[PDB]
Amino acid sequence: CGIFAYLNYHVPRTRREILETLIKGLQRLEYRGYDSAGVGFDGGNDKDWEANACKIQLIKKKGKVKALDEEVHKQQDMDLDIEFDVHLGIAHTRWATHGEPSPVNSHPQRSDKNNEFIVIHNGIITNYKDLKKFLESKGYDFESETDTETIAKLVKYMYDNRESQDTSFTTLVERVIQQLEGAFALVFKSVHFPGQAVGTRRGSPLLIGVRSEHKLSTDHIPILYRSTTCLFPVEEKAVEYYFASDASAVIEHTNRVIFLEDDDVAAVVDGRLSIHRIKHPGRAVQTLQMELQQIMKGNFSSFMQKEIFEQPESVVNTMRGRVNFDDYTVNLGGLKDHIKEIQRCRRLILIACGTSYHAGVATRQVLEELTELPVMVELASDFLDRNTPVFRDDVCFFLSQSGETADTLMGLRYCKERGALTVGITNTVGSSISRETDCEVHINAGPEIGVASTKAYTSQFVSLVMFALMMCDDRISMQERRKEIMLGLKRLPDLIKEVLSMDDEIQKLATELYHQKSVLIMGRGYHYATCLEGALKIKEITYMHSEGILAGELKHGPLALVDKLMPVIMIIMRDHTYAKCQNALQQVVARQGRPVVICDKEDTETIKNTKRTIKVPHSVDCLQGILSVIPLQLLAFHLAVLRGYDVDFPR
Amino acid sequence: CGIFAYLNYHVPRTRREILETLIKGLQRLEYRGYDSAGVGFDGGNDKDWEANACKIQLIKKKGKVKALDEEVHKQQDMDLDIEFDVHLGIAHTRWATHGEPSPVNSHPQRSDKNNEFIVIHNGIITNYKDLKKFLESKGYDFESETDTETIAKLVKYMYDNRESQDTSFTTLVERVIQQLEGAFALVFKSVHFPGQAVGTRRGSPLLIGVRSEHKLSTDHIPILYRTTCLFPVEEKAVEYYFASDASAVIEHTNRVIFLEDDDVAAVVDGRLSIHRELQQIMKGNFSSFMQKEIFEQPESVVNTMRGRVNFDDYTVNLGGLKDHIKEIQRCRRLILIACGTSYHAGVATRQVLEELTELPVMVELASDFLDRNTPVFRDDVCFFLSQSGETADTLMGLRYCKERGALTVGITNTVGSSISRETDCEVHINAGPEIGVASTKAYTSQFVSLVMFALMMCDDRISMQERRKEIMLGLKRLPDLIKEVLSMDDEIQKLATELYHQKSVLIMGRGYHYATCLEGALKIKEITYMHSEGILAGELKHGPLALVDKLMPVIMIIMRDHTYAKCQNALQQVVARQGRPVVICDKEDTETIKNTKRTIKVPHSVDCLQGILSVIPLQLLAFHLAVLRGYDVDFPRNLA
Ligand SMILES: O=C[C@H](O)[C@@H](O)[C@H](O)[C@H](O)COP(=O)(O)O
Ligand SMILES: O=C[C@H](O)[C@@H](O)[C@H](O)[C@H](O)COP(=O)(O)O
Ligand SMILES: N[C@@H](CCC(=O)O)C(=O)O
Repeated sequence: CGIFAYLNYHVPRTRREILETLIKGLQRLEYRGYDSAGVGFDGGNDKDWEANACKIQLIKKKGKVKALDEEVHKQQDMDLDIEFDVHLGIAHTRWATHGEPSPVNSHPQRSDKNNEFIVIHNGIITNYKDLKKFLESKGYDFESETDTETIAKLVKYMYDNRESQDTSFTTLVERVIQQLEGAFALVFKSVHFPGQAVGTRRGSPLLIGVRSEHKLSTDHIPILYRSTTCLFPVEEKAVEYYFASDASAVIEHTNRVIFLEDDDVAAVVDGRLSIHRIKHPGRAVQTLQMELQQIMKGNFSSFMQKEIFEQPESVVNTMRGRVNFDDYTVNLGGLKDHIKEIQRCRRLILIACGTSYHAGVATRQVLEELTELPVMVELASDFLDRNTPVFRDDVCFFLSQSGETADTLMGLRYCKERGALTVGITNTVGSSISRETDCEVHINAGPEIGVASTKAYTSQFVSLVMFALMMCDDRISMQERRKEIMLGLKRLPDLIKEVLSMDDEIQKLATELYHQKSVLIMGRGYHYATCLEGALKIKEITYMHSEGILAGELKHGPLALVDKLMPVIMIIMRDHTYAKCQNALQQVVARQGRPVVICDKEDTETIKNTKRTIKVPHSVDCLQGILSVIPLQLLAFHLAVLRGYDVDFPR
Repeated sequence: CGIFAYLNYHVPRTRREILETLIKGLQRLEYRGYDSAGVGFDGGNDKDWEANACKIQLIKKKGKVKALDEEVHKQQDMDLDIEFDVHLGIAHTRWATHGEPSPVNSHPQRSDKNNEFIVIHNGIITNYKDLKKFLESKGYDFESETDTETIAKLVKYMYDNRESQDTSFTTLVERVIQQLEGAFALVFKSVHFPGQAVGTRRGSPLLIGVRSEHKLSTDHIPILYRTTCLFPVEEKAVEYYFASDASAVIEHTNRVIFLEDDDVAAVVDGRLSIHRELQQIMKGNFSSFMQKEIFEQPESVVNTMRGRVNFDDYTVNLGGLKDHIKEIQRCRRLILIACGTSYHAGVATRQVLEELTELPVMVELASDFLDRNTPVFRDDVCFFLSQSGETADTLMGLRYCKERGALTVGITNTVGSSISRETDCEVHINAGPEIGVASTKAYTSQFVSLVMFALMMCDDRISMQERRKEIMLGLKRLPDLIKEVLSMDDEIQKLATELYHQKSVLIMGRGYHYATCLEGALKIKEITYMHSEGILAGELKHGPLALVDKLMPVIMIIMRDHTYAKCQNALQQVVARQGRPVVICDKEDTETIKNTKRTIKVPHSVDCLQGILSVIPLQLLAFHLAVLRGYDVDFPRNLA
């Protein structure tokens, strides 16, 4: 599920430097999870580089990139010092789908025993059964039980049955994808097209990074259907191309990338990058604000720990350039060309999955208060099962850190067909949801490498609060309320630091629950979402049965679980539901429940009457959710560590 | 909470027949509160009834009503052989949501150590904090920490400062209620006013039953302001029954008078003035009410459709809506507000409501609906699902929506309930009294009722005629299919013996069966006390699935509808995690049955009705798990 190819055109690189670059790339893709990896590069030890462009070498292995890196440098009859003026190396980390992990099932997949064509693939070819039967009937021997091998054997079939002896590499791949069905991200290499690469995608991300000390011919690559029309360095030839399924494998070399779209066929021929279609439109060369530092653990022992403790910083990034604390105004540039239409709509629909859905639940109330519109928060999978009524005056938000979640994306396309105005709240540039929405409000929390959503939840939280502030910027009666909320956002990053400084108090609680199998997290109002999110975090990370219960529903059944044995965590803040939360607390205690209470620092009443209490600082009622969810993020983290679990391991 | 009093006027009863009538009344009301109980009756041991009304007796004991019935028939200082020609006895069972269920906090609450004024109360006083300081400054002590003792200590303050030496008992009560805030339903007794009973209400049920072999004076008692009262014409033989519910009175008589807010009933000299079927409540042959009500669903479902669904011509007529259905159709959004199982009923019918009405359908938990101050508009139709018609949050949501001009519809199982009265129109689900503590037949009747409403909202759409026929045919066949599900009772019990020792179980479903897995998880929480949780199958891949291993029990629902393939994927994910789940599926689903060891095979019905059949196995499962764990399915812990 990880792609990375490095094409150095007239930028001399030794075989070692090339291989180190490929390994270095896959290391940026490990966090996605994998079971095997491999590389493809020109073999041969001829001192001259061009004479070796007819001998493709493969080194694949079931295991981790480290073991692959060892297998690379641990080779004989492979001189690592040969200098290549032009070379294309491809690398891939595999997530086994068809065929058990193994060296032969690993990528790159080859077209024959001489490696005339090789390909790396992310996705699934649904119709690989029919295609395999055909190529077998035409005389092609398959060695692996993967769907990918179909792609390698097929491009050779097009090459073997080509009309002219000089048909373009692009043409062959075009004829390949036309027969493929499903989702894929592909990178091809062939001895018959030395130094050339061809990338194409359908339902799977694929981008191309570029670097050159010389001026490039354009920043908008025009499309070519079946010169001035392709990207290249102007006065010289030196250039470096980086194909990748994830920007994290590219950002250390360059931040100029091109995001391919479905059925695009990008080709590098003679060092010049062109983009071909079948069927003026074009693909932009854009600058990413991402930095290598943002995807490194740093001094933290895990990504989960880093992304939790850097939340004072990611909250600020989410507000940067949008909230003016000098005159207390909000401006989301992403909506400038749609805000006037959004304010004439009659309903907000928030559609997401998992923790992204919790972000909607966490901001529904304030959205209702400031927009005065109906606000429906839907789970994308259910939203689709029911064929929910959607109308042309609906504003449908789509919350997705990745921007690729299937159900959320399908919900987007469902709402577009019904004429609704779609808004994306993503954390991934170039993602499907950011592209297909009419407009977006990028979360701007930096990449999330951890398996669970920590800083993404809080940055989504803030993003919707800011939108809510935009929707009432013209209402006199709400000026004070907006000022209150914005002072809270001004003070929020320092309050997050204050909560993180209670990490010791959370560890003592993780020790209290170390042996427990269940825990009930109770809350209501602004902290309903805190229950659901904390309970999901503890489920996902700790593997214990944590459940979020709406405090107002205890009397209707769930209160029967409370006794002297069941652990309970209650959230009680100083908002308008304080009196009702005290009642729930009295119901729990009356049934021999001894709960842990997450309450306000100055809530002296509950602190003296409750043994263990996490005392978070006070914020505005519609922002407390961020501060009260953090102790639950840490609790899940510390419980997992206590139990010997790897928090960064995606179980 | 429950209220019951027995006032026999010129009907000689012994002290045992009265005490056995107070306990017999609390047993009829025990399902509203079984944390503590008490009885208030005249003490003393004289050779008549004209010298025992100066010293009242209180027997209050912790626990259910059974713990009180024994504290009465054991005291070595009480002769249960005295004859009373006139007597008044008040009883009460309490739901101690706060503090301890101790005897002192139990009712009746007294006004002093000599039991001058005793009172029974149902509700909350939203200002006892201020009244407690006003009473403590005049020389009154306080023995308990309940908001109900303030009612006894205050009625005495109005008696120690009365103007004339002949002020009526009603006058003393009218001055009290004027100083009380909130809701309350009171029934007073004293020594100063022997045999006199005063009953008032304000936001709480309170009726008065009347039995007498003599013709009563009138059938419409007139209200009085500060041929007038109800009494037997010929002689003076009459029996009154103050009660907070009609179940404690049907056993003796069916002639009641439903009081109203601020009414102040008063029985003076056996004269009642106002100021300003038994089989349905019997277990029959079942060991518990819950089991009866589950096996009764074939009948309750029919009763819900009776006189409303014509299968010969495929007609659906809900008489309760005949004066609003045309205005309901011009509306532009549906909102379902309820709590707990009633909320699940909305989740279980949301999809079909969206399908047949083509309107937005929003389902809200009343408690959260209020916390957020949800936007509501004049063209909204707000449904309030409430078996009892008295749930506080659902009722407050009703008054909230009314203030904003929405059209309100009640879906209740109780005639005369608050929600029934305050809504513009109602649809009584007519499922019969639900005595079990968990809602079983009420859920499936609310289910059917909303489906019938959906069928009305599309009766003029040509494109939906066939879809309507499909559903109504399913409703015709539903009672027999419910019976088929109940024939698997023994098969469900065996699976329960495999899970009763487990601490958790995940119930997974999607689409029409999201509600099923939510309702099932609640039932297993409520009566078995296992940590059961409902998980939307489509959400497994987003975190919760990490909780599944070969040890975590899992129940899945895989029915034959448009989500079958997706449900198969969720099942394949569970297995990959070494899960060994119990799958509720269709009988013809041979694929699922072959590849899954444990399967509960329910018959196929219409996709929008399958939820009724898929929840019943989970109802029965909760029952058996509770029995296996040694619990009483009736009277679970920590609530009522
Ligand atoms: O801990 C939460 C997980 O990260 C997961 O629940 C996530 O929130 C969903 O899978 C939605 O994914 P997107 O936000 O990328 O759409
Ligand atoms: O099994 C659960 C109970 O039945 C409970 O969830 C009940 O539904 C609510 O206490 C309100 O229900 P009503 O409002 O209909 O009384
Ligand atoms: N379906 C291919 C590729 C899967 C992937 O890595 O995305 C395989 O299992 O080999």
